[PDB]
Amino acid sequence: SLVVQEQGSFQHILRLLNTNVDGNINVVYALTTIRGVGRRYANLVCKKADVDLHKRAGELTQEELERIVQIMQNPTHYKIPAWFLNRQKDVNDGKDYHSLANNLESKLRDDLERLKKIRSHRGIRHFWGLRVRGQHTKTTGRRRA
Amino acid sequence: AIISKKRKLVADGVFYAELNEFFTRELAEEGYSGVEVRVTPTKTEIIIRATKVQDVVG
Amino acid sequence: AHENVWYSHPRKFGKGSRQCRISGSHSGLIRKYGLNIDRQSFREKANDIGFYKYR
Amino acid sequence: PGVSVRDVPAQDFINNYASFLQRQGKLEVPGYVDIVKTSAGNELPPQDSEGWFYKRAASVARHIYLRKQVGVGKLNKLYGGAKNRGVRPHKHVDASGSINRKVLQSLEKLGVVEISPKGGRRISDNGLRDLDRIAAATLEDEE
Amino acid sequence: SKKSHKDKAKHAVVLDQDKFDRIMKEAPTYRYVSVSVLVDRFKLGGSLARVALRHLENEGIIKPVSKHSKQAIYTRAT
Amino acid sequence: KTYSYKGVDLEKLLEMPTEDFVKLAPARVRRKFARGLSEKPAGLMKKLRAAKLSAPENEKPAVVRTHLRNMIIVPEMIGSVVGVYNGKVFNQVEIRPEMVGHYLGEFSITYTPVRHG
Amino acid sequence: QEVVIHKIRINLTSTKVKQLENVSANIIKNAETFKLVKKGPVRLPTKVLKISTRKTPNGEGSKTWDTYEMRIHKRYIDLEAPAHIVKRITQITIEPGVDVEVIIAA
Amino acid sequence: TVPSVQTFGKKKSATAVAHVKAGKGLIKVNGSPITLVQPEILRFKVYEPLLLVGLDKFANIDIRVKVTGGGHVSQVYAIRQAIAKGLVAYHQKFVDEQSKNELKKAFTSYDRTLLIADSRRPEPKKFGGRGARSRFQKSYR
RNA sequence: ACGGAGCCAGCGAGUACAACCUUGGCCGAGAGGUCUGGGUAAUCUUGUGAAACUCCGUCGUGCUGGGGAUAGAGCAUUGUAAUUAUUGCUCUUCAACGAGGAAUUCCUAGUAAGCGCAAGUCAUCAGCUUGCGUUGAUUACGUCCCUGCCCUUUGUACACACC
Ligand SMILES: [Mg+2]
Ligand SMILES: [Mg+2]
Ligand SMILES: [Mg+2]
Ligand SMILES: [Mg+2]
Ligand SMILES: [Mg+2]
Ligand SMILES: [Mg+2]
Ligand SMILES: [Mg+2]
Ligand SMILES: [Mg+2]
Ligand SMILES: [Mg+2]
Ligand SMILES: [Mg+2]
Ligand SMILES: [Mg+2]
Ligand SMILES: [Mg+2]
Ligand SMILES: [Mg+2]
Ligand SMILES: [Mg+2]
Repeated sequence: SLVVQEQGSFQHILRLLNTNVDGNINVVYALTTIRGVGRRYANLVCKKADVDLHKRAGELTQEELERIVQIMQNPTHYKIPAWFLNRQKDVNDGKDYHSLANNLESKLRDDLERLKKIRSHRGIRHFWGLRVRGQHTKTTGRRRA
Repeated sequence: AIISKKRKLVADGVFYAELNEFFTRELAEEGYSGVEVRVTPTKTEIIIRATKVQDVVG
Repeated sequence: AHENVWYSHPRKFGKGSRQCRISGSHSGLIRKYGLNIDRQSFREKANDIGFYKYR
Repeated sequence: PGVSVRDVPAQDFINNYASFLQRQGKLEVPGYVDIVKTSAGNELPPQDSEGWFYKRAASVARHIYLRKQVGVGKLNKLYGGAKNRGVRPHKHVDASGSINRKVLQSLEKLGVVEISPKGGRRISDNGLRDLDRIAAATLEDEE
Repeated sequence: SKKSHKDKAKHAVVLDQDKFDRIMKEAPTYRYVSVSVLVDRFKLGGSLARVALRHLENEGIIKPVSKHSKQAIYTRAT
Repeated sequence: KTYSYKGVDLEKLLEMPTEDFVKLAPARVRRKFARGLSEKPAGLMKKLRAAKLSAPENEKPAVVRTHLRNMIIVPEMIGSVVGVYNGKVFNQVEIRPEMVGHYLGEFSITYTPVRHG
Repeated sequence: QEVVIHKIRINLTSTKVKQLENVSANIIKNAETFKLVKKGPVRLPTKVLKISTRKTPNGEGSKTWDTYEMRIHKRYIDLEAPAHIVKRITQITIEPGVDVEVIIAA
Repeated sequence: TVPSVQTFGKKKSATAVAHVKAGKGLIKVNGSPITLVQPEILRFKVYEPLLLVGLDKFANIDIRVKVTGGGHVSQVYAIRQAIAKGLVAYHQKFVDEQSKNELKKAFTSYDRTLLIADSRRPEPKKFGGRGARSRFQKSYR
């Protein structure tokens, strides 16, 4: 049922993928805190890592953290399907990457300025900071900042 | 033809309307008054009630 | 009016693919049971069609 | 002393038969399991990381036992509820067909089901007896 | 709006051996026992509230009255 | 990093057949080309190539300007200068190597930008 | 020689009812005065055919809507019957409105 | 043949057809023991007639109820009505008038719809609203 | 809320001078495609095995596993043509939001409310709409106080009639 928790071993604050996470959250939802990581993704990564689903973010060992991160950064070797990824294909090089937090903003931005340079309607609209997906704007949003 | 019964009945109704509006359009000068459509296995007879029968007959 | 350009565009489908058969209108058309007639044309001819107000 | 599957409570019977399949080494499990949502409706996997397949197979076999004959599409409609379509009002969306097809193929491989003449699947004699035994055992375990 | 709650953790996410002592001698003197009460005494976060309560059903410390989900209702061995 | 499309570098990109592009170029255009294209873009590309060869190799080729907007930017048309119709005027646009994949209508903003006050 | 039992099957149809009912009455009366074996005039769910329309042709006015309909009755019958008497029965006693169809069950 | 009668019970759409024979206390709805109706909380309701009269009243009787339609609470109430109606019909037909009399008295003395069908039935939705007697909303300005 | 498991409807509609409803067996994670079927219709889709709901688990007061907009990429589908994203599915991003001021709407029993389903539009598209059924109540069973209505009496310089 319950265990003595092994005082002196439960982590409190962890720094994974140069991002800080709190150890008291369940491992899956804790890993979701990292950008570019959703609940489904974190769950599949965690179960591929053999690390238990019902664990806490402060109770896993360091080698488990290393296993989890190497899984999360190189999915294709670990029978994570060619789909399921954050940026499948990567319209620059054709190899299915999965961007993580800081790389995620860097790449999303660089795509935004690629669209600005491409000077497409998508690009010009993103530059204008309006609704780019072709939605109605006659009565929507009306207020951001 | 191979047509659902409801669709066939609606077709028969719209055919009835066909003839009714036709006769109102044309036979009015001859005194058209009403139409009926009766069907035997052999022929589909159209019975045309009108005021001036002979002019419709011609 | 080139024979292959005049009235070139297909009409297999869509709004204009079918007509009222009473007025030739596109708007307010009924396609149920193959009536192919508009709202109000149906509204008065339905009694001769066989329709009657019941509820 | 007689008993039938209809004579046993459901939920406990399904979990018992699922556990019996679990302990037994039969019922080969397709590789692509443990990643699929079992339904387009689902957005998180089964909470049971492993063994949910066995429970699904138990439910499917019980269901075929209950009915005359059933195809994959009937299961697909049966399983799966409503999307949370973001802001969209919920409708029903059919579950995943791959899971049901693989479950049926595995059951056929075990032998509790056979392809009915009418089109679909139905329960064989030996499988029906197997479910009868599981029902009697679950009732005994209850009391 | 403003996070004016001024709320700390207000529970325990991972138990202590001293916390286990608390819960062990705590089943007596609390005649109504539910996961809600166990969280209410700041001692259990709630995720493990059910875990601990089910653990109390190891020696029959607290018998069930109704073992339905969405709750748990128990009373001490007397 | 100069430019690569899917590992096909810009230098390799410069002259690839459309059928080679088909295996790349995600599902939308893939379905398009798989489902035939039409007669007209054949003529469009023919005109583009004619303007490319006829120009004296030093200037950007003469404006090839048309109403066909649904056309899409394929590798062996980079460098051409197209006037994509807008509803008023053929908006002028050159074909950077990054233009590929997208539509011609994309650079023909069908409406002038809206401003208040 | 046409002695083979035909298992002839009739199916009626009518927008209205009384004509269909009296047609069925005539068919059964003819069969019984001809000493035939019949499966009775089975009653099928009269399929209601409904159309709801807007009364106004222009949409102006308070939203008011109406529901036109027919109610079609089919009521097939079937006989274990020879040919000539029965086929003659099929070709007689038809009034307008009611539509009759015959299948030989060959 | 075995004295046996068939009855029905309804709840707005739900129909329970019960066949009762001279048996050995066999109570199955949809071929399953009556203890297993899914509402689980409406469970006592499927027992509800029996406990009024005492199951000893039917020790030489067997009841099988096939039920269709409705939702769930409607289904359960239809099953209840089917059971009560079957008991009453069999006892009236083959046992005695007075027997049917105390059975009717006991049933009617508690939740009258236990023996009698409920006539409370939904009515069509008019236009202009989400429900049969509801209107959308008005602006006025 | 999320997982499993339970597994109940009722109105419809459906391919012809063309091409609908689609069972089932395949494959794919999915949308999907595939091959044979049945059905011109109480026969087949269909018992439309729908949702809310029911039971067992996980989560645990946290703008949190609430909320899912706004955002990148991919896979498909209808379409001659989807870019100004048709639609679906997959991953990721997770914003605004703390029961909502003055005001104001609808409603008295199978009622309101929740819950979907079928049909219109339809090639593809609903948040709409008609209808349908399911889970199913709190509170009246009264009064002219606000807003109007009936009729009677009365007064008027009103009659385009208290705008
Ligand atoms: Mg489900
Ligand atoms: Mg929701
Ligand atoms: Mg309502
Ligand atoms: Mg959520
Ligand atoms: Mg659930
Ligand atoms: Mg039904
Ligand atoms: Mg369902
Ligand atoms: Mg959240
Ligand atoms: Mg809701
Ligand atoms: Mg509209
Ligand atoms: Mg009143
Ligand atoms: Mg008001
Ligand atoms: Mg005056
Ligand atoms: Mg004034």
